[PDB]
Amino acid sequence: AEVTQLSNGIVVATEHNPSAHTASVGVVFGSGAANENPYNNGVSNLWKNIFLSKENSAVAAKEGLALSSNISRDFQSYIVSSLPGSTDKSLDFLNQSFIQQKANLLSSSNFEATKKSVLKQVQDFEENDHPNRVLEHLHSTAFQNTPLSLPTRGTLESLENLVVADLESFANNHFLNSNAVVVGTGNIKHEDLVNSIESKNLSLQTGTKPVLKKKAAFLGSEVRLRDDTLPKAWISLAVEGEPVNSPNYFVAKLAAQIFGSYNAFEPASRLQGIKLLDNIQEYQLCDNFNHFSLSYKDSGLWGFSTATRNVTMIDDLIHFTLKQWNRLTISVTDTEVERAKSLLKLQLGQLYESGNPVNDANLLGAEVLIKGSKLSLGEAFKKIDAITVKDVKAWAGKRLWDQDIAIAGTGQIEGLLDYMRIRSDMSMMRW
Amino acid sequence: LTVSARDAPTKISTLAVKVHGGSRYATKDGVAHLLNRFNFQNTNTRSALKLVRESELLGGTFKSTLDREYITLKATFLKDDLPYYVNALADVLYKTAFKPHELTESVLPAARYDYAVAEQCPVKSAEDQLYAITFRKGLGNPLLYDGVERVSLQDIKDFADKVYTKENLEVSGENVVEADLKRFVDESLLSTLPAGKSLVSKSEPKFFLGEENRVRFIGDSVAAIGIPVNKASLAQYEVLANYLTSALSELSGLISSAKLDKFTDGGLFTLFVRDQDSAVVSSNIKKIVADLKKGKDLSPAINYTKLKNAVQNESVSSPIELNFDAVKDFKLGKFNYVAVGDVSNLPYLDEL
Amino acid sequence: LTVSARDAPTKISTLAVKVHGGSRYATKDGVAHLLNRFNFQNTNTRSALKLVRESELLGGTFKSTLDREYITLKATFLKDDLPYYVNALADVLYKTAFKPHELTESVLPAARYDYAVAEQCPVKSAEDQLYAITFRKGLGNPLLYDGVERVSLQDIKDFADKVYTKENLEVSGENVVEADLKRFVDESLLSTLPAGKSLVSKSEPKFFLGEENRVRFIGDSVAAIGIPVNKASLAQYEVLANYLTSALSELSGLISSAKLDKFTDGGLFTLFVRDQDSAVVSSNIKKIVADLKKGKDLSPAINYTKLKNAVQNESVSSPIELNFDAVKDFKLGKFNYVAVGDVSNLPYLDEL
Amino acid sequence: MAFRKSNVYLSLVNSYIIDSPQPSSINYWWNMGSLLGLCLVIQIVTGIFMAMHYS
Amino acid sequence: MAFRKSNVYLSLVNSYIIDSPQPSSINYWWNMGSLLGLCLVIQIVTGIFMAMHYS
Amino acid sequence: PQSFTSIARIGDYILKSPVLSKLCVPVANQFINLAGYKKLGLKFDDLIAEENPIMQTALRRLPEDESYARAYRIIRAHQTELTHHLLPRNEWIKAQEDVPYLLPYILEAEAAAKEKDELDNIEVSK
Ligand code: HEM
Ligand code: HEM
Ligand code: HEM
Ligand SMILES: COc1c(O)c(C)c(C/C=C(/C)CC/C=C(\C)CC/C=C(\C)CC/C=C(\C)CC/C=C(\C)CCC=C(C)C)c(O)c1OC
Ligand SMILES: COc1c(O)c(C)c(C/C=C(\C)CC/C=C(\C)CC/C=C(\C)CC/C=C(\C)CC/C=C(\C)CCC=C(C)C)c(O)c1OC
Repeated sequence: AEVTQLSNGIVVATEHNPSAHTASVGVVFGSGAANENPYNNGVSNLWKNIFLSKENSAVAAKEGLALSSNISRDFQSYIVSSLPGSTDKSLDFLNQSFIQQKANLLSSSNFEATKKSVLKQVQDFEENDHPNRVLEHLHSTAFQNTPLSLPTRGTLESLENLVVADLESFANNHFLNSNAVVVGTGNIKHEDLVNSIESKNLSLQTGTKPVLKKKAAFLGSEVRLRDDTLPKAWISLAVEGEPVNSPNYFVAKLAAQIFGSYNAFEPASRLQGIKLLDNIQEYQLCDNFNHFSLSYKDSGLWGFSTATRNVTMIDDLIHFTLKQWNRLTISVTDTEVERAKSLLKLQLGQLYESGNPVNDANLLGAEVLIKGSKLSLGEAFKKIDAITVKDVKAWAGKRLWDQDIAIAGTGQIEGLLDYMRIRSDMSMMRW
Repeated sequence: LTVSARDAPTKISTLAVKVHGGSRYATKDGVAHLLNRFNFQNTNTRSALKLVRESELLGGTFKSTLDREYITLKATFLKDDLPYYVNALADVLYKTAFKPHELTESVLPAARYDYAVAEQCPVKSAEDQLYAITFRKGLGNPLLYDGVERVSLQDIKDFADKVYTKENLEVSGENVVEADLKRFVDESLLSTLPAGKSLVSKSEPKFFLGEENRVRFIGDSVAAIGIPVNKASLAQYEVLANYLTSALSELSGLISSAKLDKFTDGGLFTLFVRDQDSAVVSSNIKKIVADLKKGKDLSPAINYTKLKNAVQNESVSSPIELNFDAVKDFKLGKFNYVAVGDVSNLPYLDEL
Repeated sequence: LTVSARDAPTKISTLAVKVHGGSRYATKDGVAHLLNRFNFQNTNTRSALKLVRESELLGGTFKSTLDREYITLKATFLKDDLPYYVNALADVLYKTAFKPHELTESVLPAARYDYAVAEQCPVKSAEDQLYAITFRKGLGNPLLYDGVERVSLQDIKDFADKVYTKENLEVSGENVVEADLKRFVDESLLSTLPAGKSLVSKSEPKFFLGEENRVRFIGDSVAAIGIPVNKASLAQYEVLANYLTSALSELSGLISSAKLDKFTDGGLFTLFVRDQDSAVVSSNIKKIVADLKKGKDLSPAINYTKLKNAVQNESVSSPIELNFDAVKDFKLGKFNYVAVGDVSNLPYLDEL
Repeated sequence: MAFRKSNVYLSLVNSYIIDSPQPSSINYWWNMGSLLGLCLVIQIVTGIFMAMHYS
Repeated sequence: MAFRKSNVYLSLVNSYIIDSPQPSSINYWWNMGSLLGLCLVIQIVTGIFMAMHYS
Repeated sequence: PQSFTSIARIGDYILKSPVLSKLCVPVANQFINLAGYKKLGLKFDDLIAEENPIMQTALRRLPEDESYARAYRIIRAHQTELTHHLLPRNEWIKAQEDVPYLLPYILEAEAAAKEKDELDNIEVSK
């Protein structure tokens, strides 16, 4: 279904869907937050809000277009959505407002107003959004002094020094033809999209992006943002995971599905077939947890995030969850693998097969900037079905058994023990 | 008993059963909220635990949602388990156990959590009073259950006997073969339900204009206005909501939210201004009201609102058919007003 | 600084200092409640503990009371200890410490208890709602502190300096030699207070008619009505209050309470119906308002009212003299209405 | 909870030599108490085995 | 609090001897435990005083 | 520690057999009278040991009026035994009053716990 062409440097990829009632086109760059330095951190956040500025978005509304933009560790995207048949105007808007003319957007009183608003967006994120600011400090401590440790939103201290001249430097170095993929999702044909691009000039810059000296490397460490005025405790814990282009990519994803997510206030969440639940329910140890498996270009992270009000029994929560991770190496059963297979296929079919062409454009553009193509959903189901119990035990013994960990936390975390007591739980002396 | 489906070459399927049993049909305060939190408990043939464990090994999930018009039972599953999930939903509407200890241990604690979450938001509070003062006993019924009116286990059983009838529900599906769905809907326990009557009333509801209400609250101050809308002027207020929260308007920076909730007999237009400081809330609401009284031209926003309406209608299966081709102007007349927060520093209706 | 007293052959004396610093003069919500709870704390020359211990060995007690018009400081003691309690009251109005640790340890927790025991009574909640919708700012100001508006220690200090002035207080005593009281007040710290300005205005308070409000509540249901009264009609509504509650009226068995609150420039009439069943409350209030709209003859209740007036004016040293002799009939016009409790089963204003 | 905290006998061991919260600044002079415990064990065991041959 | 409950050593005596909640219907067969503790004290005290004269 | 599901299964087979019912039920009635718990004002369902999760669930779901009455019978039995006497003959529990009031709650809690153990040890075929 995915069709990918090449044209003088830029790559065109589409995912046609006749039943859609909305087409979407845009450009996805293969550079993100991991391509900055601790002094220009936050440049890609300013470029996102300049694109969605009031004057820029007022022009788009008259033609009937809506704008979106996303910033990640590896990629950033700029999307224009419109009704089918209006795809010609969306390409025209992208050309003369972001690709070829950035002077009007980068004017004074428009850069000074956007910078004022972003400085407020990160001030309240740093003091109101606790679960998402300990997952950001987990990246900061696990990849310290490496490119994979800078926050995607930037830093408050770093954003007060950025000027308009720093935004032109980043655009000249990264917004290039060799670093870009042109995407189209929804009700739009591959032949029509490529014909429109060649009917115009539609050429980005010519240079190549700079290369990074050092790669990302995991380091076992911890950071503690203790605050005794907050009513809860938020904790994130992870080991080194898998990159995107790995043979164990789906095996690590299936492993996180065995433990899954949990909500204490949902009656149906308390009946899940997870052996961890019967340990943490007699005494209410947590309100919620989720197990993740994040992959990037260089490395990844595998672990869980928790939030609890039972501040006197945090040690019990950590001890029981890590003891269930040990069974992935020694005694994982066949019923647990079959259940996690069915729930992973449903979860994948709800992310790639949603009804939002904007979500599809980000997913499709990011997978082509890394491996030059997109793996279909039918082929991934065949790879998930092939996983066996011996595969899980081999992967867990290599990545989980007796390995270093990274910890982040905030709130009332006096009851969280030291690093060595927690690291002792990654293995059993009885085995 | 209406059955319809749309087909597609995909992996995941969706099945929904919509019942005309929302908060606007509740006989007692919050009895519809309590029936929502009993929808996937034990039945007379299968336990709640057994259903959760069995569907996990097949690749599916369940959910139930409540609003002021509908109670919706939804199932998301893999495309080949269709007959299993038809009967699971048929058993819910037919033979729910309604045990005395299920209400005490699972249903009531779940309802307390929902009420406590919505109470902490001042915008949800201001919207509830706007529905209460505009429509008094119809759409103005409380959505959630708070224990002000006593509701017993027999009350919930009685309410289910009235809304779970063959003439009061519709069945819809996405990425589902329609011929196969019709076969499975028959030869099922849905076909043996009582054939009652449709609770839908076609006449326009009674509304009230020029009302006011104030609530003291610790947190953020909120000022809101509300306007009842008839069936023939839904498109005019659909353009106005998108225009007021877009880059085409200078008031969009002072507005926190604005929407039009649509029903089969009319709608309600809502506009909210929210800030931590009550001096900004008082100043912003005065500028918005004065500007809307002079009048606005909504023709530039017609094309924008055509695309936004397409985004929302992709998920919905029975949206309201609108035109937008004849919307020209707007001038504010009469409206209702609610102030939540530090009310001693917020304006009254006569001062706006 | 007006001093007055009456003598008697009695072993116990009382001394009161009335200040025009009630909740209707408050700059912030609950700032008068916090100053009232801060009254008999440490002063700059003496501690709170020392005052209690020393006064107990002399036979005396202290008390501070707050209403919508006054803040009153009262001392009950043995007759011969008069000069001790004149200086003790003068020191409170002059050199209160206002320590930051006294607000968090003693004053704030005491105000939380007063608010907690008043939010559980539906009659007190309904009366405050009636004051709010009749008069908006001023007499309609909240009585107690609930933390909706942030009040700091500097705000309490500023409020005290505004109200504790020489021209804003009156001194009165019971069983006190008037000649001796004037000499003690003259040479105390009261005579060195700032000579500010009187906060009482000679005009009439703006009021509103035809208003309504509903509050949800778990417990007993209450329905109430409110009528603003000017200076010329004060005697007519005083007879009406006593006629409705006494045995001369058939409606007395349906009325829970009824009273007239009298100020210098007017008053407010209140009537309450309260029961645990909402149906009983609904039927009673409808019958009350239909009977009063036809009219009443308040002549048989004049002599009864004269006795009741003299009973409650026995303690008050400045009672306004009412006539009661020219009161003939009553006819209900426009009024305010408040419903508290099971509001989904209580009548609206337009149905009364 | 963990078996080391719920058991009647293990909870006395856990509360005294496992989970006991100690200050992080105590030096080697705070080690003489544990040495006195080893001295008392040494004296009791050697005395008992010697008492089997003593008159 | 009473001194018998705040003291470190008296609390153990109070919780086992003074304030221990007992069922009201336990008969005289429940008196053998306290007798067995008197037998142990009798044996130990008499044995030690005899051991001062034993070879 | 025999489950009440096992007791009921064996007991029913005796009651549905006409031959066994006429030879076993008369013995059981004399067995109960000689036990003598009715002379202390107790029903049999008050004698079941309660220090397990199954019986703590059943006692939680018992209605208030039944729960208040049970607490009075238990307190009265402790004080009667304290004095080494019996209750007056007119206060004894009758045979028609000795009904299994708690048994349906026990069986319902036992069936739920067994189905949970059979689903934790589930094995998916094909
Ligand atoms: C067999 C004899 C003794 C044993 C087994 C013993 C045991 C202990 C232990 C294990 C500690 C805690 C660890 C430490 O502080 O090093 C301690 C602390 C202490 N001991 Fe001893 N002890 C004994 C004799 C004594 C004597 C004779 C004294 C004083 C005359 C004493 C006074 C103290 C004090 C004051 C502390 C607390 C000091 C501090 O923590 O700063 N003990 N003891
Ligand atoms: C804290 C415990 C103890 C201390 C400090 C202690 C101290 C001593 C000392 C200083 C001597 C003199 C030995 C010599 O100078 O050669 C001695 C001798 C002796 N002790 Fe202990 N003792 C202790 C415990 C015990 C116990 C528990 C026993 C028997 C159960 C015991 C049995 C003996 C015997 C049999 C001797 C004979 C003399 C010898 O063997 O050297 N001791 N003890
Ligand atoms: C020197 C030896 C012993 C002493 C000092 C002792 C002491 C006690 C005491 C004081 C009690 C509580 C009061 C009572 O029930 O009488 C008790 C209860 C008990 N003892 Fe012992 N005991 C000893 C030996 C034993 C033995 C050998 C057994 C069993 C083989 C045993 C089993 C029990 C049991 C089961 C209870 C609880 C009975 C109940 O409360 O219903 N004890 N013991
Ligand atoms: C590091 O943490 C610790 C810590 O671990 C310890 C132990 C202590 C010490 C604490 C104590 C309370 C001391 C413990 C010891 C005692 C109270 C006394 C010890 C008692 C004995 C040694 C008696 C045991 C005697 C025997 C087994 C007799 C031997 C004879 C035999 C076996 C005869 C042979 C048998 C036959 C059949 C022929 C600490 O102070 C401490 O710091 C906090
Ligand atoms: C709480 O319920 C109970 C209960 O549980 C128990 C066990 C008992 C019964 C027993 C006890 C409480 C005591 C338990 C016994 C022991 C722990 C045994 C310990 C041994 C002793 C107390 C005796 C020790 C004696 C000596 C060391 C004295 C030796 C003689 C000497 C030193 C004299 C020589 C002097 C010189 C100068 C040479 C109860 O009575 C009771 O009801 C209150």
